[PDB]
Amino acid sequence: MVLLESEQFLTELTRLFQKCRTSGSVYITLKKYDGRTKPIEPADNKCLLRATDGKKKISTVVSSKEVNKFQMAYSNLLRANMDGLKKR
Amino acid sequence: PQYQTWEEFSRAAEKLYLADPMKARVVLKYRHSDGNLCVKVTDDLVCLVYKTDQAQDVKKIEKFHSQLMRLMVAK
Repeated sequence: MVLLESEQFLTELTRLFQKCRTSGSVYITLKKYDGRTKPIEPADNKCLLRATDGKKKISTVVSSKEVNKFQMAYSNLLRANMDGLKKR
Repeated sequence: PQYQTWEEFSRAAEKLYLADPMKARVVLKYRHSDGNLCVKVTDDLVCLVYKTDQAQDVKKIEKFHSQLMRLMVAK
């Protein structure tokens, strides 16, 4: 798939959230990433996040050296783009 | 099955991930048109799902996702 870095991944996730506003759903999947590139070397410090809407899909890999920078930005992006609920 | 309490859902989900870090996966679904949020954690053996229509759940889901990422990256 379209594998991008965190900087472009967040921007494209923003576009997905905006495009799935009036019609469409946003699918976000998080899973521990081993690092394999060939069918069954195995790394234990990677995580994989895939964002799709049915038509366009993007994927990203976050490691230890970038977890600290990516966590806050991802949480802020979710807070900004996941509005539209009841406030009780 | 499905849960009603976010605290119990997260408590079960973290234990499910700790049971098998590789088999476990997490999916987040957001429906702006219907104003609904869904969080699922499954390892193809036991699945836990939680649906919400409250704005208070966004920060909790963010914290849960951040902690999951940190735990996954940590050995």
